[PDB]
Amino acid sequence: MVEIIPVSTTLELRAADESHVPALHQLVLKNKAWLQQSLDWPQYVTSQEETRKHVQGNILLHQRGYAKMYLIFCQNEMAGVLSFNAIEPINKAAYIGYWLDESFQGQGIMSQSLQALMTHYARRGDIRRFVIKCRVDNQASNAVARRNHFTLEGCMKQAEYLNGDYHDVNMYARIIDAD
Amino acid sequence: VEIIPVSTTLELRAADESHVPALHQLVLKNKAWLQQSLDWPQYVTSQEETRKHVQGNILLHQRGYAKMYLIFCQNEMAGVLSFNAIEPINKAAYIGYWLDESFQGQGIMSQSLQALMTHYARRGDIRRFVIKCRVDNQASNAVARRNHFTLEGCMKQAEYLNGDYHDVNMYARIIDA
Ligand SMILES: CC(C)(COP(=O)(O)OP(=O)(O)OC[C@H]1O[C@@H](n2cnc3c(N)ncnc32)[C@H](O)[C@@H]1OP(=O)(O)O)[C@@H](O)C(=O)NCCC(=O)NCCS
Ligand SMILES: CC(C)(COP(=O)(O)OP(=O)(O)OC[C@H]1O[C@@H](n2cnc3c(N)ncnc32)[C@H](O)[C@@H]1OP(=O)(O)O)[C@@H](O)C(=O)NCCC(=O)NCCS
Repeated sequence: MVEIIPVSTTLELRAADESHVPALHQLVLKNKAWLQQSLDWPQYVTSQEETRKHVQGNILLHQRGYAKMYLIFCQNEMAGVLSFNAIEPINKAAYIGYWLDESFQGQGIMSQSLQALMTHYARRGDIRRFVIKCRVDNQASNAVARRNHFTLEGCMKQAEYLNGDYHDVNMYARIIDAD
Repeated sequence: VEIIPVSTTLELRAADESHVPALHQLVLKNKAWLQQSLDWPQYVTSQEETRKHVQGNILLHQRGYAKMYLIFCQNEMAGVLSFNAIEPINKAAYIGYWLDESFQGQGIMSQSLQALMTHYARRGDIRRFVIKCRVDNQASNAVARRNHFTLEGCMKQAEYLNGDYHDVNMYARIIDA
């Protein structure tokens, strides 16, 4: 049941579906070592079948409006993932998560995809409050937030376990009302 | 059966199927009151629907993904203290609570909260306790300050309630045993 959110001449967001699993799994394996530097989970990655269960879970949430999982394709090549880890329908708030294949960084691809996604959901009107939580020492992530006009709202002490230590987490938000 | 002691007159009991009739009654009795601060009370309907929700929370509770405890005062069900959600890897949980309106003003929530947090910190599986609460919910913000939570931030228009969006304070306390 295909769903695309245009981003640019070379970029688009496609709702995750079963056919994306093999390529997404490979993409995770390919970037596993570098992602483990910023994220805890790449570690537990094992088989394509387990990755499938996870996507399958997100697809149900995506369909019920309780989360979203989009894959970023650059020139028809899978380049990364942009998601709402959770949506709070009544508060019209959503928490954002993302990562890019390492050789796709530095081209404003995440910023553009993010800008397109947020715009899409604010115009639909079902999400107006967008949140990014990211480790205080995640430089690239904090830069995405700033560049995309999120307001720092606070800092959560030792909120995130990563590589043997609990790290502080900046909390950013941006409110968009398509009046 | 799980009980966390609090005082000679107070204890916390993990919610179970047997509590459903009385919990459903307490919720009906306090609906109007709770709607002043909470959005969920007005979707309340039948005892069956309540049993549905408790069965699901009991599974989360057993799996360690949330906890639902009932506060008993001299053997009378007086409110709920729960971890709305736990992030096992981060050893962090989000706190939710409410008291029947007539049990306010006796430190019942503070005492229960204190025992609960100390219990989990001794277990070692939760070290970070979080309280999200509306900037204008005086009673809740008092619970967080009274119990030594530190204000970490203020979330703009994070909660929709009674026709308005409200800024929400985020408090946290880290306890290592
Ligand atoms: C976080 C992450 C997605 C950011 O990647 P990114 O490529 O830096 O992000 P953007 O797409 O916004 O690109 C910004 C960069 O591209 C440049 N750029 C080029 N064209 C651009 C455009 N059209 N618009 C905006 N920036 C543009 C900017 O100058 C900037 O360059 P610089 O960082 O070299 O100064 C990436 O580092 C990654 O996947 N990290 C690992 C996983 C992780 O940390 N995820 C987040 C956990 S909270
Ligand atoms: C939030 C709520 C649980 C707070 O109730 P509470 O009774 O005020 O909480 P506490 O247990 O901390 O009791 C503190 C009060 O009892 C008093 N008290 C008496 N003995 C006490 C004791 N031994 N220890 C601590 N406080 C004591 C305090 O002085 C204080 O009185 P005050 O309100 O006049 O200042 C209650 O108002 C409620 O259920 N609200 C509606 C639902 C809601 O807001 N939930 C939270 C959503 S974030």
